Amino acid sequence: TVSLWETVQKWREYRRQCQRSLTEDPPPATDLFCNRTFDEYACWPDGEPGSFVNVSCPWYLPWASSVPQGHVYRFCTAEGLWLQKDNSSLPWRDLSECEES
Amino acid sequence: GCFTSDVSSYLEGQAAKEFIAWLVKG
Repeated sequence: TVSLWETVQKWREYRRQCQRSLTEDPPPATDLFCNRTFDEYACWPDGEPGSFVNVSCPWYLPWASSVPQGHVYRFCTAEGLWLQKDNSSLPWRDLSECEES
Repeated sequence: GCFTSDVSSYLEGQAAKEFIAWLVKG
């Protein structure tokens, strides 16, 4: 029932609101924080070293109303680097709580 | 899930889902 065009429009607005935050949000307490970023799926804020960072499931998802308590996660290492998957230069991410159904 | 409109609706719903899968993996 949810169309591609409606989802694309919602995603563009999510990206725009995210870009506003990336530019406007105050600087991190220290350089040891992992840097905020938009990874095409979710908008990530700066991360405290050695901690998990969570954001709600992206609101543009067609099934967003079905995962309102969900969160997507990343891990900011003690050295201030987003944990990376051994597979590549991509960050480890846990999106399981935002999957359909 | 037995009528032509069930398949058509399913097909239409897949475009949005493929878009998401593309954002996730890419």
